[PDB]
Amino acid sequence: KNRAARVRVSKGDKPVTYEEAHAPHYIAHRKGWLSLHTGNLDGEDHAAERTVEDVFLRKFMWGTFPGCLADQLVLKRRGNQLEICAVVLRQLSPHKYYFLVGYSETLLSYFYKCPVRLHLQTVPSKVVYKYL
Amino acid sequence: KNVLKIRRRKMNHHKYRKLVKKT
Amino acid sequence: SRYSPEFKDPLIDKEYYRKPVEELTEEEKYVRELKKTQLIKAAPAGKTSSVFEDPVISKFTNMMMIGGNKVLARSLMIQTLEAVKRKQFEKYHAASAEEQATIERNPYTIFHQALKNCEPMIGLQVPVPLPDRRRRFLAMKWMITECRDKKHQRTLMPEKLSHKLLEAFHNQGPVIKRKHDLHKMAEANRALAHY
Amino acid sequence: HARLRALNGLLYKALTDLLCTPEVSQELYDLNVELSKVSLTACRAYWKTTAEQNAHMEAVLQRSAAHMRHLLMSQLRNVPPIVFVQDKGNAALAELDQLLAVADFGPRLCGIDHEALNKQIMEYKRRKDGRKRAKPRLEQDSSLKSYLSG
Amino acid sequence: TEDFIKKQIEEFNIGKRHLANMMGEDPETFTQEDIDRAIAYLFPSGLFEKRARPVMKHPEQIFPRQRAIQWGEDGRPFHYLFYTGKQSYYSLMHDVYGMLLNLEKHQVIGSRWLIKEELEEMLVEKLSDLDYMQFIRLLEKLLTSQCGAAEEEFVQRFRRSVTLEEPVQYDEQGMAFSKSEGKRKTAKAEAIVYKHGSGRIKVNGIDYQLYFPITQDREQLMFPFHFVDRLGKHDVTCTVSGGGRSAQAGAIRLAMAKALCSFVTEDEVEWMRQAGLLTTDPRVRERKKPGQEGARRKFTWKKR
Amino acid sequence: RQFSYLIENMARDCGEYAHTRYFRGGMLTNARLLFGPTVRLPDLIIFLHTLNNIFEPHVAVRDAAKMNIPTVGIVDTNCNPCLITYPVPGNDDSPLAVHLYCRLFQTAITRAKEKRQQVEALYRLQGQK
RNA sequence: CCCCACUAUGCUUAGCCCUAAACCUCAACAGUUAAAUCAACAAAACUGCUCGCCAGAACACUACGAGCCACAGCUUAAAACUCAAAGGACCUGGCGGUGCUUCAUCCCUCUAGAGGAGCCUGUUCUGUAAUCGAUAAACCCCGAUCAACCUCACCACCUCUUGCUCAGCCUAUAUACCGCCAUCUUCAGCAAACCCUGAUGAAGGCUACAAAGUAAGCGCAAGUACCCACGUAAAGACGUUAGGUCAAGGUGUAGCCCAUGAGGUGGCAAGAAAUGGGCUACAUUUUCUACCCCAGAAAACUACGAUAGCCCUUAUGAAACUUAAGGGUCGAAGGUGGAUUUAGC
Ligand SMILES: [Mg+2]
Ligand SMILES: [Mg+2]
Ligand SMILES: [Mg+2]
Ligand SMILES: [Mg+2]
Repeated sequence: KNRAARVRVSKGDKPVTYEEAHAPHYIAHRKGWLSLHTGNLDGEDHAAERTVEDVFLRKFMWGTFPGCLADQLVLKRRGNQLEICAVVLRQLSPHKYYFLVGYSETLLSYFYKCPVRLHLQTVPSKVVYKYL
Repeated sequence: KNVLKIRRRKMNHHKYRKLVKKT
Repeated sequence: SRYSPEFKDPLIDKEYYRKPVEELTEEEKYVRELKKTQLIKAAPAGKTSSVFEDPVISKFTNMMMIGGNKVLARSLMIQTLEAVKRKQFEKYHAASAEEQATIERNPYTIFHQALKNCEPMIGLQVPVPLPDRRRRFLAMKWMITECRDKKHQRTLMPEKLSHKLLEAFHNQGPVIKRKHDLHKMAEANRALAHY
Repeated sequence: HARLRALNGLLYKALTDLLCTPEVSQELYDLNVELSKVSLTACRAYWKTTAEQNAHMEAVLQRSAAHMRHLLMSQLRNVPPIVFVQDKGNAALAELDQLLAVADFGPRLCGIDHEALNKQIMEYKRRKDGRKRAKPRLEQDSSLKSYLSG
Repeated sequence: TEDFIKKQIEEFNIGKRHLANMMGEDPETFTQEDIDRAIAYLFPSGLFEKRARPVMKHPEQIFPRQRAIQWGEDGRPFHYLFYTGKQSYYSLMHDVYGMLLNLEKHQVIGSRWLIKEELEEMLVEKLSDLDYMQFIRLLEKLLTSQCGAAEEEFVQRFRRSVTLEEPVQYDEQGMAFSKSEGKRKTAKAEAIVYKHGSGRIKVNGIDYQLYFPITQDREQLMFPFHFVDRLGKHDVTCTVSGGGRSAQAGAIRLAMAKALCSFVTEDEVEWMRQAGLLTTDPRVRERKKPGQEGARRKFTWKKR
Repeated sequence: RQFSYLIENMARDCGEYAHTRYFRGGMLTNARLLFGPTVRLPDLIIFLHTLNNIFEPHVAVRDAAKMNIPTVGIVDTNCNPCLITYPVPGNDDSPLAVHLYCRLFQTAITRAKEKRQQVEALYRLQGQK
């Protein structure tokens, strides 16, 4: 039985977002990629470096906003820009959110030598696409 | 129904007749 | 199959389409009207409308084909037909006037008659009747297998096949012997037909 | 199933009655055909076979099948078409004998694999050279203890 | 709920006005097609599932037509067959039966019956296979009966069009000809057949007998003209590319047949179609699957 | 099935509801699941035929007794009137009798609705003055 | 058990014996069909009255006593020791050398193979100082989309001890797991939430001219990818085999810490074999050359047939008899291969 990235139904009560609900064979069919960069195109280069950067960015953002993230990040790259679009729960006071945004933007910009922007969209609670 | 009681009676009677024949 | 079940097999026969409307029955008229609305498969690369096309010979060539080498199988078949025709012409010219009437020079008629002679009416174990398609397939396969036998050394396939076809056309040869052996075995096992 | 069995029996009886009476057909009455079996799915009829007379009987039955179905519709009115099957014992034998007459013949131990075991023994020579089961109904359950605890 | 649908309709109207503003078009004449084009441009999505792409349709279409509760504030259901649980299906059956009764009182080619999913979408009600079969039987009994215009319209609501499937040009010298294209496996051919000719075929600028040494390919070329008895009466210039000898022969055969259809009679065209000379052959090479020797051959199951 | 069309048409004309098709299991005992908890069960069920097609009592009679819905019913000599709240002994197979029952029930329901409208209008008019 | 012959015996007469699944397994008589009809099954449920009988199983159609025309007999009929059950009816499952019906690639039919030969590779065994894992289908060109050193986890020898790491371990446990999958699956069902039936017992819930099942969820389906609507992919739930992986990585538990950690040099890797898969063949539908299908030669001891061996170059590399390519040399086994077996629409 295939097990990759699938959320197996247990009782009909566990909530899953849109991305968690869909299985890998639905990528590019019912769900887009969580990272968009020209690395994997024909003839382009530095795919490995972009992949490592994306993995580190996801880990760093997950560990920097503990429990704040309501979904996976979206890492867009335009030129040397780097936009991290995130969906965050409305738990913390906005002061902490702004502090973390400034911190993460400056630290990532100095760590990857590229202008990193962080766009946060807040939701009252984790969006439930269905229950499993 | 089963014949377990009948079978036990039959075995008892067979053993008794065998004992009578022996002695 | 890439063809949906709605698709129907094509009918390549010019006489069928040039037939006058008056001769058509009401049932045939309905068949034509139905075919006017049915999706038809593409004509296979094998069969055409050529007056020289022979489905028996085409099937024999396909059976002779090894590894999709249709060109070589067709070459062998046409060489066999040419060899049969040349041998029959030699016999015709070497024969007297009376015998020339009996000698047959049509390679296609000779081939069909030889295959018809090689067809076994009975088959097997319990002897059983054989349908027409099985009979034709058995005849063709027996002919091809006998011609492919190692008993003939350094003789090319056209010569061997022509020799066997001429033997069969005279109700002789190892293929007719094999048919007779099958008939005799079926006769012997007739006692088991109750199974 | 049993209803279909009774229907088959009724069809057999009706066909036998039609065969026996002379009113259905003088030909059929003179034939005196007897049925071995009748089975409904269409209806298959199997009659005992006596060659020339057998062929005549089959031909007359095939000719009169439509009239027999029409007469059966008078009774069980919704009667499926009746198929008569000639029972030449094993019909394969009869057809085979017919073809064989037609056809042309032309001119006239220990129960073991001792070898495998011997090979294995030679290979070996060369290489050299209960408990208690608790009852299901007696198994303890601590759910009530947990519920009473809190 | 119904109030929710009203709010969604108002939101959709406001959004339609805003989108018309964004695209710089008249809000009063911004059709649904313009909305779809604008959404596709502003929110591009390469997802293959069209239902997964962004959509800003009317709430009547986005929301399921099952509607809110089928009863008012008093709780009385609107439809008199509500308690059947299938009020749409049984209302439709009742109307069809009334039509049949009225027909009793008074007294195939380009369409098929909609599938059960289509009927379910029509009535926004779940239906069983036997229910669909019963409805189809009733509809077909209606059709077989002497149905009038109203009954024909009623049936056409369930009729679905069946998917059943030539120019003549003049060159610079006034030679009337027809041009067509054909494909077979990977070979692609373009053929030009002139109205008047003396049976000369030039393939890639080369005569066919010198371009197709195999007799089978020449027989394939002969097949279309021989079927219509027009051998030696037409001149053909055709160019083929790709594939092998037989694929090229088949592609040229299809292209020639399609082009020649412009000259023969309509009955001859139908005969050619029935002979299979016009159907593009979908038999193409099947991909090899992983873990298998070929397209269908599995690896040799290891001896046990 | 003989009177299904007539009964449905009469129910639609009188403003009430009809169920002449295969009575699915739990259309009354499980109505909350099959329609949503806000559904309103019928306040009166009228059986023009209390037997199903296998001559057993209609399951709707037992279900309505379970849900405490009164049942008016036309009981024939072979029917079982035990659980029917208001049995009406009479022929249920003759088309004339079924037509008479349908006419009587339609007329009673229509008269009741018209009288309700008239009384409501009169009360509202008098209360204002 | 079958066949044949034949006796007691079945028959008659007169006595005796007094048994049975002697069973409608329903005591006789009278009454009732109203309540609750009623544990279940059998055979609708009871009431009045009387006689007979029973009081856990087994010991026990027994022992003893008594009676009898009975003498290996029948009737009546215990107790001791022992057990925590014995038993009646039914339900579900398993099973039936179980009935019937209908199926599939189960068999035959078709094509090409394997099973015979050489070689490649994998496994197993032996050997060695010298990995591990997979290992019936579902291991066996498997982890590897790849080992001369490295890789490497193996071995021998040598060296280091806060070490690349706020250490480390490819040390034990896949029978603690995550992660990723195999298998049925070339499936269509599964699990919740209700509803109903059986007197509210275990359990059961289907009829389409429908008779208690069902609104949702998962899967099939649908949709999508490829060239269509077909096909192939993909998908394929729950569950089965404590299936595979602690050696992808992570991790529970347990263990090692001057060593089960870390580093360096050097090394295996052979065949007496068995077996799995593959390649090349045994040729004439072939071989060589031209050509890419209208040719010429070859065609059995100078044929077909090695991607093998031997030798010499070359490519890569620091390192090549190791690997690969090429040339030379050799022209071997083999002559279409048994049961059996693989694959295909
Ligand atoms: Mg005993
Ligand atoms: Mg009645
Ligand atoms: Mg008796
Ligand atoms: Mg008594």
